[PDB]
Amino acid sequence: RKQVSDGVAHIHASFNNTIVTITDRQGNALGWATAGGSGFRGSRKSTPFAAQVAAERCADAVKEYGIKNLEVMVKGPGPGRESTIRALNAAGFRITNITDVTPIPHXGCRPPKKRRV
Amino acid sequence: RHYEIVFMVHPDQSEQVPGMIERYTAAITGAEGKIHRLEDWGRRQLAYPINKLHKAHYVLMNVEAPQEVIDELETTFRFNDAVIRSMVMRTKHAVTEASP
Amino acid sequence: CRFTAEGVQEIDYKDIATLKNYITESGKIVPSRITGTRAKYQRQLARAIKRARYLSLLPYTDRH
Amino acid sequence: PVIKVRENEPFDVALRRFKRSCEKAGVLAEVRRREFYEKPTTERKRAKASAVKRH
Amino acid sequence: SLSTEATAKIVSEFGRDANDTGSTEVQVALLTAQINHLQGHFAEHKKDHHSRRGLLRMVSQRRKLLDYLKRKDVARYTQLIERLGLRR
Amino acid sequence: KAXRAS
Amino acid sequence: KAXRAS
Amino acid sequence: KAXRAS
Amino acid sequence: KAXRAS
Amino acid sequence: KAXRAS
RNA sequence: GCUUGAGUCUCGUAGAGGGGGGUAGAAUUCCAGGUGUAGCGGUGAAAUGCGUAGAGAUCUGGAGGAAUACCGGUGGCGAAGGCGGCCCCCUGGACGAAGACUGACGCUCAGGUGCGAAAGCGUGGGGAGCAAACAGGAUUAGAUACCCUGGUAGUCCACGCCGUAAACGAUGUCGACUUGGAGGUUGUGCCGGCGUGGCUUCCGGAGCUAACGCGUUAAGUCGACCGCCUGGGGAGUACGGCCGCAAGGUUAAAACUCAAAUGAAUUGACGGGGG
RNA sequence: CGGCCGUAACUAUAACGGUCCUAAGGUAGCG
Ligand SMILES: C[C@H]1O[C@H](O[C@H]2[C@H](O)[C@@H](O)[C@@H](O)[C@H](O)[C@@H]2O)[C@@H](N)C[C@@H]1NC(=N)C(=O)O
Ligand SMILES: [K+]
Ligand SMILES: [K+]
Ligand SMILES: [K+]
Ligand SMILES: [K+]
Ligand SMILES: [K+]
Ligand SMILES: [K+]
Ligand SMILES: [Mg+2]
Ligand SMILES: [Mg+2]
Ligand SMILES: [Mg+2]
Ligand SMILES: [Mg+2]
Ligand SMILES: [Mg+2]
Ligand SMILES: [Mg+2]
Ligand SMILES: [Mg+2]
Ligand SMILES: [Mg+2]
Ligand SMILES: [Mg+2]
Ligand SMILES: [Mg+2]
Ligand SMILES: [Mg+2]
Ligand SMILES: [Mg+2]
Ligand SMILES: [Mg+2]
Repeated sequence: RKQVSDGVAHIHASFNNTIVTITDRQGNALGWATAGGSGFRGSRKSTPFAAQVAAERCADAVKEYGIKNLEVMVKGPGPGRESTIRALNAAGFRITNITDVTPIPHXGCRPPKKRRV
Repeated sequence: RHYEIVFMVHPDQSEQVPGMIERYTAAITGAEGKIHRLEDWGRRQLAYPINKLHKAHYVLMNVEAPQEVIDELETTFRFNDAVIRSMVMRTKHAVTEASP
Repeated sequence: CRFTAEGVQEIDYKDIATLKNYITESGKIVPSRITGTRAKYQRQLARAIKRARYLSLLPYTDRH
Repeated sequence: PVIKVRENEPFDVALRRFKRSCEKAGVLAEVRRREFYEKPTTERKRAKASAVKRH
Repeated sequence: SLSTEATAKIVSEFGRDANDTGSTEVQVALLTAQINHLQGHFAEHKKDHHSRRGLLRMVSQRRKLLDYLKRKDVARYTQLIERLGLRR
Repeated sequence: KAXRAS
Repeated sequence: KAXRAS
Repeated sequence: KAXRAS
Repeated sequence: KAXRAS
Repeated sequence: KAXRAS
C-alpha cells in the first residue's frame, strides 16, 4: 500500500520471454508481468511488442504505489530489452539510470552442447 | 631476495598499524634484512567490497630478506584477522623511489 | 605506444592513474590494437591491471 | 554498460546512449558466445579462419 | 641452476685456472654438482617430467664428456671419477 | 510406434 | 541385443 | 528438375 | 521369383 | 644458432 | 696439433615450459530467509518438466565445485603430447652481447629406455556445470537418432595402469649451399635513421613436382644416418609371441577373390552451396 | 521383469510392419 516513490525496474529479457519486475531500491518486489502472461505464446512471446505489453501491465500492477523514479536494470540478450524501457518512460515513470546487469562468467561453468538443428 | 609486500588492514584496526609495521619490520631486521621502502598509504576507498568493507588501511613495504622470514610473515598475515588481504611479490632490484 | 615513448622499464601495478587509461568503463583491459601499445608492454600492463584488481585498486567490473 | 541519465535530456537520447554503450562492451556478443560449448578444436579453427580472411 | 659462487668454486677446484671453464674435468664437475642437487628436486617433484628431460641431458652430456676423457687420458679419468664419486 | 523396430 | 524395453 | 534427389 | 539374392 | 631453424 | 663443428663459463633478456603450494574476482547450481503472485521453462510449434505445499522474478546471507571474461594476437613457450587469472617456492630449456675456456668431445641410431591428447581401467577422494548410458516428451511411415526436459558413469583431485588419435605440416633427424618481397615476435650494436642475431606468418622467383603445389622454415641443389612402401580387397584381420587388471595394444600371415583400386587435374551435370 | 497377428522371389524362418496390454516386459552372460 505505502508509497515507494523511487523504484527499480528489473528486465529479464531471455530469448524466449521477458519478465518485467518492479521493486523498491532494496529489491522487494512490488509487482511484475511477463510477455508469456500478457497474451503472447510461442513466436509472439519472443517479440519486442510482447515485452512492451508486459512492461505496460507491470506499470499497472504497481500504480497503487505511485512510483515516480525508476532505475532500470536490464538482463539477458532478449528481443524485449529496448521496448520495455521505452514502455516504462511512456507509462509516466522517470528513467534516471539504465544499467546492463547481464551475468557474464570470467572464464566458469561449461555451457550446454551446441544444438544440431 | 627482494620483495614488495602490500597488506590491507580492516579500517577499524587503523590504530594497530604502526604497531604492526614495527613488529613485521623487526622480524625482517632481526634476521639481517633491510626495509628499503615503507609507505603507510592509510585508509583508501576499495574498488570493490572485501568482507563487507568499503575501505582498508594499505601499507607498502619493500624488503630485502631471506625466503624463510618472508614465508613466516605470510603466515602471520594469514592468521591475523585484521589483515584482510596481502600481496608479496619478488622484485629484481631493491626499490626505494617514492611509490605512485 | 606511450610506454616505449617514455621508456618505461616495467609498468607498475600501483600506478593507477596510468592503468585507468588502459581499461574501459566496464573495467575490461583495452586491446593493444586500439591503444597502440607494444606487445611487450601490453603483457606487463595486463599483469599490472590484474595485480591492481587483486588489491582492489582497480575494479574487475563496473558492477560489484 | 551503466548510464546515469542527465538533467534536461530526452529519453530517446539517454536510451540510445545505453544502446551505444552495450554495443561497446559487446555484452550481447558475449552472451551469444557463451550459449553453447565450443570445443577448443572448433575455437582454434574459427580463430584460424578469421585470421586468414582478414589477411 | 647452480649459483655463480657454486659454479666458481667448481672451476677453482677441478680447473687448471680461474678462467679454465672449458676443461672436461670442470664440465663434468659442474654437471655432477647440478645432477646431485636435482636429486632433491625430483624426490619431491616426481611428475616434473619436463625438468627431468633437462636432467637426463645433463646425465647424457656427462657420459659423453667422461667417455671422451677416458679414451683421451685414462689417468685423468680415474682421478676425476674418484674425486666426484662416480661409478664410471 | 518404439524401441521394439518401431 | 533388445526388441521388447531391452 | 525437384523433391525426389532433385 | 529367385535362388541367386533373388 | 643449431636445432631450433639453426 | 689446430679452432671453424660441438661444448663450458661470465652478463642480460622474453616466455600459458614443468612440478608444488596459496589466493582472487565473475558466473552457474544448491540451501536458508525477505518481498511478491501466476505463471515459469522450453520449441519451428509443442509437450514432458517446474509452480499456489508460492515457482519464475528480485533482494540478502550461506555452501560447494569447476573454469579463469577482458588482456589475446596465423602472439608466446615446450621434443612431441601440450601449456592461459594473480602470488610465492622448486625447476628445465631457448636466445643475445662481449670476451675467456676445452679441443672433434660430433651427426644419426636397429634393439633398449623414457615421455605421450581424449576416452578407458584400478584404489581412495570430490562432484557446481556439463554429459555417454538411461528415463520421459516431441518429430516421423518408423526415429533405438537429430530437437526438448531430466540424468548416471565420466569430466575434477591423488596415486597406479593404458600407450592409442586426421598423435597432421598427413612432410624423420643433422649439416651445407641456392634470387626476392611484405609482416609478427624477441634480443642487440650504432647516430626517429642505419644495421645485426633468434624464433615465427604470408606471398612469390629459379628449380622441383603427375598435378595440386613446395619455394632459404623446400617438396630446390647435395651429404650422413635411421624409419617405412611394393596392386585393390581379404586385413592391420587370423594364428603364435610379447605387453595389459581389462578394454585392448604391438608384432603379423594365408587361402580365396578382382582387373582394377588410387592420386591430381579437366569438361559437364548436379547440390536441401554462394552471387 | 508380456501376448497377438502379418511379412524376404524354393521351402522354412522372419531382420521388418501392425496391434493389445504393462510399473517395467529378462539385458550381459549362461542353458
Ligand atoms: C531430412 C532427411 O535427410 C536424409 O534423407 C533424405 C531423404 O529424406 C530424401 O530427401 C532424399 O532421399 C535424400 O537424398 C535423403 O538424403 C536423412 N538424413 C534422413 C532425414 N530425415 C530425418 N531425420 C527425419 O525424417 O526425421
Ligand atoms: K588474514
Ligand atoms: K649408437
Ligand atoms: K553426474
Ligand atoms: K595444370
Ligand atoms: K596378437
Ligand atoms: K591379391
Ligand atoms: Mg623459468
Ligand atoms: Mg582422461
Ligand atoms: Mg577413475
Ligand atoms: Mg543436461
Ligand atoms: Mg540431452
Ligand atoms: Mg598409429
Ligand atoms: Mg595435435
Ligand atoms: Mg594439423
Ligand atoms: Mg603419420
Ligand atoms: Mg617454437
Ligand atoms: Mg609459396
Ligand atoms: Mg615429391
Ligand atoms: Mg590386432
